Amino acid sequence: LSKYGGECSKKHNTCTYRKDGKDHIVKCPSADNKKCKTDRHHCEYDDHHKTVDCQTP
Ligand SMILES: [Cl-]
Ligand SMILES: [Cl-]
Ligand SMILES: [Cl-]
Repeated sequence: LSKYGGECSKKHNTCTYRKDGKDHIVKCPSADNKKCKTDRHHCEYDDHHKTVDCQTP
């Protein structure tokens, strides 16, 4: 896919996702409906849209 999944940190508002055999930590958005609101929630980096979302559906 273009989507690379991981889990978010509520304290840090980060997403740690897996891509190319490595883990990568990116800030989540600060937007209300994309930030990490629930610790360890699934999150995704989408390298098609060039976006992060820490409230994936
Ligand atoms: Cl790694
Ligand atoms: Cl390496
Ligand atoms: Cl949430």
